[PDB]
Amino acid sequence: VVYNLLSVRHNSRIRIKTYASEVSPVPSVVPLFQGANWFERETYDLFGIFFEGHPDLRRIMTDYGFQGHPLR
Amino acid sequence: MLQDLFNNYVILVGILGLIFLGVNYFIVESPRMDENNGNISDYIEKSGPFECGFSSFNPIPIAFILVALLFLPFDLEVSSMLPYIVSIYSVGIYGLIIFILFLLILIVGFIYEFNTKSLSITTILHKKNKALVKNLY
Amino acid sequence: LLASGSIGVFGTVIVGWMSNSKYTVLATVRTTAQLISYELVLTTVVFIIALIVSSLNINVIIESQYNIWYIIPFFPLCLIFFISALAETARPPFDNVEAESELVSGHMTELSASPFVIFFLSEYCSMVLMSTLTAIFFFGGYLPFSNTIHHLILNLFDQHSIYYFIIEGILLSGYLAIKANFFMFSFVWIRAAAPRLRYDLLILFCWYVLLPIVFAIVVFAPGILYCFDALPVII
Amino acid sequence: MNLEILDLSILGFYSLISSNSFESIAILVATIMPVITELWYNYSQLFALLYTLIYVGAVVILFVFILSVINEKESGLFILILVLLLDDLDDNESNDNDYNNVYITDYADWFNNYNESDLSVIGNLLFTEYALLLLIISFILLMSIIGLILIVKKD
Amino acid sequence: EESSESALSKATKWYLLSEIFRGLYITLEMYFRAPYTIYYPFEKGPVSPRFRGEHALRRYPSGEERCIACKLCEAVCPAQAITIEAEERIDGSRRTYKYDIDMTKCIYCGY
Amino acid sequence: VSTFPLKSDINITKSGKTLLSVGQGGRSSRTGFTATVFGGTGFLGRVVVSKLAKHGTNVVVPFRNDRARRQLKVNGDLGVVNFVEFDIRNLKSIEDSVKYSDIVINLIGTEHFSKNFSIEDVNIGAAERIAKAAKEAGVSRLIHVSSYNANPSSSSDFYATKGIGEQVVRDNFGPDATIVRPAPMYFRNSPFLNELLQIKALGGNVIFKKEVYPVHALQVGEAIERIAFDDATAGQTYELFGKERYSKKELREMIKHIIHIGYYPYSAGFYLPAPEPFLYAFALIRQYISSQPRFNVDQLKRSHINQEIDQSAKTFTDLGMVPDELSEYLYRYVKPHIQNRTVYSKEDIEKLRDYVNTP
Amino acid sequence: TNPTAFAQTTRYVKDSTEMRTLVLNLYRRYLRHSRGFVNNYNLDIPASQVRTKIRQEFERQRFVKDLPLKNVLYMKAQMEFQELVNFWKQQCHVMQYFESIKGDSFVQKFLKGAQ
Amino acid sequence: NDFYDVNDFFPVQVDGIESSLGKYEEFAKDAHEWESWNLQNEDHPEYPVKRTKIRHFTLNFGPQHPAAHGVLRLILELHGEEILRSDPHVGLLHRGTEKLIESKTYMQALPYFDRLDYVSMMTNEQVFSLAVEKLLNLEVPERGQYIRTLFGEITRVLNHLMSVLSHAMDVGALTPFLWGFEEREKLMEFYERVSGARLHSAYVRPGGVSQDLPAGLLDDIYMWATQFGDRLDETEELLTDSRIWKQRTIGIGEVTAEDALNYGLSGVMLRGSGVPFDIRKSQPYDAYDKVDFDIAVGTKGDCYDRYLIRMTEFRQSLRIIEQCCNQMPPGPVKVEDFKVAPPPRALMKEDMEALIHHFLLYTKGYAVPAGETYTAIEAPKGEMAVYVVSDGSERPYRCKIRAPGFAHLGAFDHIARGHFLPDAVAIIGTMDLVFGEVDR
Ligand SMILES: CCCCCCCCCCCCCCCCCC(=O)OC[C@H](COP(=O)(O)OCCN)OC(=O)CCCCCCCCCCCCCCCCC
Ligand SMILES: NC(=O)C1=CN([C@@H]2O[C@H](COP(=O)(O)OP(=O)(O)OC[C@H]3O[C@@H](n4cnc5c(N)ncnc54)[C@H](OP(=O)(O)O)[C@@H]3O)[C@@H](O)[C@H]2O)C=CC1
Ligand SMILES: CCCCCCCCCCCC(=O)OC[C@H](COP(=O)(O)OCC[N+](C)(C)C)OC(=O)CCCCCCCCCCC
Ligand SMILES: CCCCCCCCCCCC(=O)OC[C@H](COP(=O)(O)OCC[N+](C)(C)C)OC(=O)CCCCCCCCCCC
Ligand code: SF4
Ligand code: SF4
Repeated sequence: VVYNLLSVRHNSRIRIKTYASEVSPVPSVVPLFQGANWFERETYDLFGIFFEGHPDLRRIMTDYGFQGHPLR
Repeated sequence: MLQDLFNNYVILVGILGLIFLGVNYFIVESPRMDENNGNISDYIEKSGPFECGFSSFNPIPIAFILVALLFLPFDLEVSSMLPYIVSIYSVGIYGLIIFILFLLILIVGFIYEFNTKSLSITTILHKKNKALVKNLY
Repeated sequence: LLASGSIGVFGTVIVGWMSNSKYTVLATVRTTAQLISYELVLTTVVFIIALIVSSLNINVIIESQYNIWYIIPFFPLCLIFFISALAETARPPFDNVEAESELVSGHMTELSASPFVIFFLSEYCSMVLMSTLTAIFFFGGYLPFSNTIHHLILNLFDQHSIYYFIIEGILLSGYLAIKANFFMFSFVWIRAAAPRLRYDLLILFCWYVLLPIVFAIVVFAPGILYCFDALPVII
Repeated sequence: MNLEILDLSILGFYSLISSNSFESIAILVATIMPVITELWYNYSQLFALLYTLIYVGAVVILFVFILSVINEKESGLFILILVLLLDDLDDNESNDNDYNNVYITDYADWFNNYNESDLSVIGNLLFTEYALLLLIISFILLMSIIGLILIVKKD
Repeated sequence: EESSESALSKATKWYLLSEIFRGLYITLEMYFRAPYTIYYPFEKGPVSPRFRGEHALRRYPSGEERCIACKLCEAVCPAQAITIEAEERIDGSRRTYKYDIDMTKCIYCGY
Repeated sequence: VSTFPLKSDINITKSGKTLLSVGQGGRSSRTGFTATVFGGTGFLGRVVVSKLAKHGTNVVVPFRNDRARRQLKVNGDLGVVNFVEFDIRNLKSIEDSVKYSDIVINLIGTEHFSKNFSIEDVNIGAAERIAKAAKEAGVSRLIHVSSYNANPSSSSDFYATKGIGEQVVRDNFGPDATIVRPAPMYFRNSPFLNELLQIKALGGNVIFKKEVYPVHALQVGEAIERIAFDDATAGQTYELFGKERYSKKELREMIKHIIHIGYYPYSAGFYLPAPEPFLYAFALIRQYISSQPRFNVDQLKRSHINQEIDQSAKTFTDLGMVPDELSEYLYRYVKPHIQNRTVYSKEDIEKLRDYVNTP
Repeated sequence: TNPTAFAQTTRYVKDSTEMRTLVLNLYRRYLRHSRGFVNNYNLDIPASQVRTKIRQEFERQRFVKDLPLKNVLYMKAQMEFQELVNFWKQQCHVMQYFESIKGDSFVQKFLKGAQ
Repeated sequence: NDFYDVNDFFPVQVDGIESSLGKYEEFAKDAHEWESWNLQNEDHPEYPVKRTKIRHFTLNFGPQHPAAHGVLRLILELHGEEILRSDPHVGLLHRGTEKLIESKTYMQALPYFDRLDYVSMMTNEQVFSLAVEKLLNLEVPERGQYIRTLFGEITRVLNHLMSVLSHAMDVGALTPFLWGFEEREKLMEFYERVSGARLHSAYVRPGGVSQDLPAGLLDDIYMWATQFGDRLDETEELLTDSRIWKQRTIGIGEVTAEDALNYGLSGVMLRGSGVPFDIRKSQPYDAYDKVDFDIAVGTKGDCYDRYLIRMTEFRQSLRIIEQCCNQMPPGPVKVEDFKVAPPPRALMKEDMEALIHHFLLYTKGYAVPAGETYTAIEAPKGEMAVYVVSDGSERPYRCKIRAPGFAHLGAFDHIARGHFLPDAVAIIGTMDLVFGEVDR
């Protein structure tokens, strides 16, 4: 799992890398960044990653009742 | 004043109504002729609502209600100006002063509903902002 | 004329009120108030012109404009009449009833084949009518643009033959047609130049702006006429 | 063939069977139209048009306006026709037989050289003779504007 | 209290719809201009030598097919719209006996 | 349907053709056959064409109504469903409908006659000419469809021509021609369940006393599939029908409750009883005034005839398929014409049958 | 921003017993809306079978032992409910869910190509 | 629960209910009929009324709508008319481009980017070229960079003509749409004259552009540029000063700077909120450092501010376009490296090493050194970026595409909260939601 942060303050970009397995959850950054609500919703849809703390996690791209996570 | 010419017009327009409905019913090709898949009745897919494609399943603002409700008092004010129109000369100054008084009392109603802002939709549910205040110890 | 138009208003709101489609039934409560609100403004304007001639006859109003056309003294009423006329026919920029981007075809999103044409024809009978009514109330109706040109043209025909009366009828309807055409042009012209007006700001326009002005004039015209001893009588 | 009877028989048939509020509002419009049309012919053309302008244009479309607000939810052919036929038999509103069977005329005269419409006389008397009736009416209209807002307005 | 316009000037523009009447006037200027419409199919919009359209297999002036069944185009094709089957011709030439383009699968890309 | 319409991937016909199927039986698969469904734009043809094309069997569909055939193509992959314009007064077209085929199906038939065709020309002349041309075109198997009471001795014209139609097929094609005699087929947009749902049914008491046996249109479509793909059914006659006996008068009333339609049914014209000599007269007039197929005189005689089961013929147990009862399928075919939605199961429908007959 | 109807927070449970209470609670929620599922989706079967087939799918996972598998099967358990309630799936999907349907002998599979 | 639901005054103790003929319990078995004997008031705040949980009126602003300029299913939960909650259901245009790129070389993966944002076609393929060239440790020659700036602004003009004018069309102004779309026809002619396709020109590629400009293209970009300034004025005539336009936009869709940075709003829906940030300045790329141009920053964060900023970005594009017409240098348009750029056909048919490289470039592809990148550009919609992961092979291992519209559409609920249905139409137009990018 990779995060890209933008600092409009100092005109800089930083990248956070954090791993995950198929069953191990990852903390949700939605409480900090509201813009990750849909980016986390998309990652689960295409990778099946469990995001702990997300207010509403569901399919966003694939059809309803789509079996399997496509980008695996 | 004769109105037998007017009567024939109203009768013809009444006849024109039956013609518009039935001309469709006699010129459209038979359902068998086009595709036979069914009539409008059985073809419930064709005889249904339009919801842009996806099938789905009035607590209107009180401001809209007061717009319609206040239409009725203001309409009876306008319709009761009709007698003054065709008698403006023969009532003279007396009927003109009465007419102005008839309008002033109704205007005091216009003032009342202008000050309360009754017709404004308002936004009481949302558009809230707050001050972030630190609570140091 | 005002009574007949209000029956048509009842016809419009009935289209959606017998339907369960959400888009079609949406355009009833907003349709009802828009026509209700701008009916007071259209009714009062007609009554001010009728007050200046003291007659509720269409022919008397037209003939009363021989020396002057009511667009010169009552220019603001003509703008108010034309604005109101747009709303009553639901034409843009007062288009929120049948707004394609907002409510698709409005009530007509459930109409097809004959019910669509009859309802579509009604909207354009009103456009022709309300354009003719603006010509009658403010631009003299069938009166000529020039009395001299009218006189010179008719002197080429003999009044003892039916050919004279065809030419006069063609002329007199021609003057009305040219005046009416200018407003059927303006129905289209304003549609190509003004973005659609939001409904909530549309109901407050006729009540908080137009109506006070229209009542202000209806207490103004009798005052000016009385001051100069010019109260009208039907000759 | 006084066809005004057949319009009301249809109207009297649907008043006995109406279920929802759509048909109830239809009985209103189906009653004014015979009232307007029977006033246009015969008695008073002025009050046929006043009724259309004031009832249909003002108070009828208010009913359908609030019906869309209120809600939209949720007999036997022998008894209806039997009732309608029984209702149909006796239609003499008054029992002065001579007054209903003998015709009358009036004689015109030329003494009135200032001929003007009825609405001219009604305005002549309402704005002069009965200016109190006119002024109380604007007072009753004023109370309604206040009365509507106090009943309905929330805050 | 710091508006430069007087009250009457701001209300004359407001009541007489100053910018709307201008907006109408600019639209009416276009009414007396030459439109842009061309009467297709009697006229055609411009084309350039680089334009991509329908596919065609070419020849040499001598008449021999230009394709030597090299299968390059099949390997570039982003949509895999090309199917080539080849072998040595009857006279020894390296020619193709089957060559299809799925014109409903091609993206008209020119690769 | 299922996943494979065949029992084997190699199938040899009467003519020495060896047809090898490829694939798993889905859209991209093939069966090697090539049928020809006549009247595939008809009610039964659409289901029959759909099932054949669903499994990769090329189907030639002769048509005359240009627009009515367009929706047939969705069932097959590219190049599967082919269209041949034809007219039964044209022979060349029919000789091209069956040119490359390996199965010929004949669903052409009528119970009404027209200004250009009579019942004699359609139920007898067309079927004969098809079988004569299908035989000369080297087709291994022919399947024919007739009425449920095919009886050349019937006074009714429909069963007079339908009964003779069976003979002229075997007298033209030969003793291999299969024959199917379905009962009244009920389905979505079916001619049978239509007149039961039609509101203003003039002469209801005259028409609805006729008794029949319901049968699923899909099972008829699936039965025709098993017949074409099996060579052991050649020369056999099938009488397809259901078990439970239903009368239209029972159905027209059981339907009435599902539709949920006091004063109204009598006022709306749901019941329109009629003296028979009038019905023979009005239906007589519409034969030459109406431009559309109306309930004609010959159909009136059929209302005097209940369904007859020719017990010497075969049924669904020969095909190893359980016939489907109208109890479980009546509801889903009246939902188009139909708080909580009222859903009728098999038990709900059977109980509703009891209420209709109870006085 | 606010969540949609019938939404729940995504928390990774750490106790086995805690999950079963959530699992059992969710089961009646499926059962409670069963009649509405038929009404909203216009299903051709009575609500009894709708309640019937819901129960079977819960049992299919009954015997999982490891905890991290338990959560993900519960996280996806809620999501399928939330979509079903809010009418997000179309009628085609729900019909095909409940419209689903002994193996052939060796000769029979051999005869028709097998797998 | 799910299906239904159920004091300001002193709790008053009433005991000993009695009438003149007896006490309550003496007639309590008959008081169910006497409605004046009901002890249960219907105005008490504790009155139990079992009311069903009727769901809020939920309109389906479904795909078949002129407002939905793609395939959108917008679910609006409103009290009356003021919108409480909105649930955008994207994915109706999900085609799995990211899954398909992993099976194709870098040269075949390029056309997948013209099909993300249908209207900003060349800037789409500029961000894939920049990312791959960054991974390839290669730099486009001088003329190539000017061409990508020249068509980086022609594409920006193409986008705003599509976005600003279709936004006005939803609001009601039909005519300004038509005037601008003839400029789009004139600009698409430049797309077709250099590449061969009006829309999906695979012109910009890793290493530069496909072909050189045809003779006389510069003299057509100029002749269009002399007149185009008047075309913007005639658009600003009908909209900028129109009181009906300002009633539809001023005060609608307001966004604070704190909210914009949190939701990652970029491009114009961040400078409307007052933040002066622009990616052509933060990380200048492809000759954007050579030309001189200004940017416009809003102050009210509403739709009218974003309307003004876009109309300024029109005139700043027309200011860059002229400079690229005057500063255009001569030389190669692509890297002089035949191991990443195909050799010219004439050299291919005459030089042996050119034929070898032409062969291996069109079948095997070119290898990209292992690693990863995140390349962002100032797309016309906002900040568009790709996260490409390389594995030393000729096919990208991963390619995540960060579409500006996707991050905007998330913030729709946070902005539309407290607005009416005619106001939602404005907010969608002010976001520039082409749903190819949203549903990549
Ligand atoms: C130019 C002709 C205009 C009228 C066209 C319709 C004519 C049909 C006959 C209705 C009018 C008869 C007058 C009496 C009103 C009866 C209204 C009624 O009961 O419902 C009629 C209509 C159809 O429903 P129906 O099947 O007849 O009744 C059971 C339905 N649950 O239920 C409906 O509401 C469906 C929509 C009908 C809306 C009609 C609105 C009321 C009529 C106003 C226009 C006509 C004014 C009256 C003129 C004739 C007066 C006798
Ligand atoms: N419930 C039922 O439907 C029952 C029907 N049957 C019989 O099954 C057979 C198939 O009928 P069905 O599919 O159910 O419904 P249809 O009556 O609609 O099928 C009739 C078919 O025959 C074609 N047809 C009729 N006349 C001609 C003609 N001159 N030229 C070419 N084609 C013609 C029709 O073509 P086109 O569509 O283009 O007009 C149509 O495809 C019929 O014979 C019917 O009597 C027996 C038991 C039950
Ligand atoms: C005469 C009858 C036809 C016109 C009727 C309507 C009049 C509208 C103008 C008055 C309102 C107002 O506010 O006028 C004043 C305004 C605004 O002035 P400003 O921005 O302060 O000027 C800036 C400073 N100067 C004064 C130094 C220049 O001028 C206008 O916008 C003029 C609009 C003219 C074009 C529209 C007329 C043509 C319409 C179609 C005719 C067939
Ligand atoms: C004394 C002389 C009397 C003159 C009478 C004429 C008055 C006309 C209306 C003026 C008021 C006004 O345009 O008002 C604007 C209103 C409401 O604006 P608001 O909500 O108050 O905000 C603005 C004001 N502020 C900031 C002070 C609060 O909405 C509109 O945009 C209505 C535009 C309607 C245009 C319809 C097309 C015109 C067709 C006719 C020409 C071809
Ligand atoms: S295989 Fe393709 S690229 Fe190669 S020679 Fe033939 S057409 Fe040209
Ligand atoms: S133009 Fe078409 S056939 Fe040629 S490479 Fe591109 S997609 Fe393939």
